[PDB]
Amino acid sequence: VESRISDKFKYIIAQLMRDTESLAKRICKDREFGTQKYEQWIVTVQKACMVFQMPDKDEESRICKALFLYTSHLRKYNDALIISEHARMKDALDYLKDFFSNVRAAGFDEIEQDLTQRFEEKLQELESVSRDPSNENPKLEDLCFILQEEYHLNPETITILFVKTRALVDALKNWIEGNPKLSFLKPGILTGRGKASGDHNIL
Amino acid sequence: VESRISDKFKYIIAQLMRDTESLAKRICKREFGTQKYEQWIVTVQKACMVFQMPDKDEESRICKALFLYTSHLRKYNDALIISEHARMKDALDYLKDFFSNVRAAGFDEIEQDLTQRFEEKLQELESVSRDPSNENPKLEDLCFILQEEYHLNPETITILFVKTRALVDALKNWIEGNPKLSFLKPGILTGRILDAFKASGDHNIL
RNA sequence: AAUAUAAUAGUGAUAUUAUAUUC
RNA sequence: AAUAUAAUAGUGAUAUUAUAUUC
Ligand SMILES: *O[C@H]1[C@@H](O)[C@H](n2cnc3c(=O)[nH]c(N)nc32)O[C@@H]1COP(=O)(O)OP(=O)(O)OP(=O)(O)O
Ligand SMILES: *O[C@H]1[C@@H](O)[C@H](n2cnc3c(=O)[nH]c(N)nc32)O[C@@H]1COP(=O)(O)OP(=O)(O)OP(=O)(O)O
Ligand SMILES: [Mg+2]
Repeated sequence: VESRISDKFKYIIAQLMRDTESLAKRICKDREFGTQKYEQWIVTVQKACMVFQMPDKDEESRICKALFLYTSHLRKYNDALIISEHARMKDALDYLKDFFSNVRAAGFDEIEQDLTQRFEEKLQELESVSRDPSNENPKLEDLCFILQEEYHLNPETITILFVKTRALVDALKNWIEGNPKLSFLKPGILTGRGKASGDHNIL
Repeated sequence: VESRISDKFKYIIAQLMRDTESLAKRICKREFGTQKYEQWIVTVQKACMVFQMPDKDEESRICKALFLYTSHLRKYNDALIISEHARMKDALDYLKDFFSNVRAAGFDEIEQDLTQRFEEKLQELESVSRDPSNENPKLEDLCFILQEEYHLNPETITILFVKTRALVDALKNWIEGNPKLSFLKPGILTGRILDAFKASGDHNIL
């Protein structure tokens, strides 16, 4: 199949990656978005920020915490880009929302509050952009076609759906029951433990 | 002995107290450095725990807020009492200890601002603390008694009873930090030592 | 803590991440 | 968790804080 033709989501979130790496661009004294290359880069950067040293140790702690947080948010945004490449944009948005929910649960950090604030500024525009039926990815459409045809021919069909990541497991889990056309499907989840006659039609 | 002269420290701390009180009085509708104020601020703190709103998260933030404000108010009060029974440096060290422990636990939006408001009066407070004219007459008289009694008898085992642990640490630091009391080697006895407190031991006063 | 697989970077020993398993 | 003492409001049972102790 074909990749989705236009990213509004990535267009605006590349601005949050840019603004976050601009914030990082304030404190630093010193590649494509949505790829594994950027993940490797941001991980190596995160490991590079830990070894930076100053005579004042507390200031050092402040800016190191800052850099760690910035690179972390960057990583999560990247993850969102990928997730929405392989799934709905609602799933990526909800990934980020889960992320910031956890962050809010952690405690109030000046940096975290800032970043979450700048994210919340773009939230309306974002949810505006994934509620539209126009933006549904070609891959999920084709998958929907396959499932529809196969279950039309054989309603008793048992399916098993393999995906690379657990995030995508949750993503398609929600995508199936969030899809009116797929209503004949009774999804189920199979993953690992770590950090026909029944009614589950698809696993 | 008479109570202290004029307290600039108490004036500053009082202003901070009524400012914090203004922060707390924004939401809801007897002097400073007294036990009465302590009972009052306790009952008030308990009254803020009954505060209820249809919105539970905003309620959470508000009750947390009032808890923080009442807490800092309490600590201010205690600091005033300590300054009354001891050096001003002891009170400022008490407050510094408190705010340090507050910093270590992580900063809420509000605690950061309270710490910020304390920080600006910190320089003036210390400026008052380093002022010799402001010294406590109680400690004057105590120092006098110790001086006389140890002058007449160079070997004297003293035991000094005080009300609170804060005064124990305060008077320990006061004895260790007084040039006139240099003949003293203080020691501490509190609740949850004695063999070194003898006449042949390392401790003259306990 | 160890192990396997996959993608990515590197000529490669490797490295990062993802996934799974074991002790 | 219980017990004692002190200060404090209440006429008082009590209550708050402080101090100390015990299981
Ligand atoms: O260095 C490791 C290791 O010493 C110890 N550890 C944790 N789980 C195991 C295990 O299954 N087998 C062995 N031999 N050793 C183990 O913990 C250290 C690291 O702690 P982690 O934070 O990685 O462990 P945690 O439980 O938080 O994560 P995970 O085990 O689920 O992946
Ligand atoms: O309700 C109390 C009680 O059940 C239990 N507890 C704590 N200390 C004791 C004790 O010495 N003897 C008995 N019988 N029971 C005890 O803990 C509950 C309350 O916990 P706390 O936070 O008050 O106890 P903590 O250790 O944190 O403080 P402290 O009393 O030792 O100073
Ligand atoms: Mg005292």
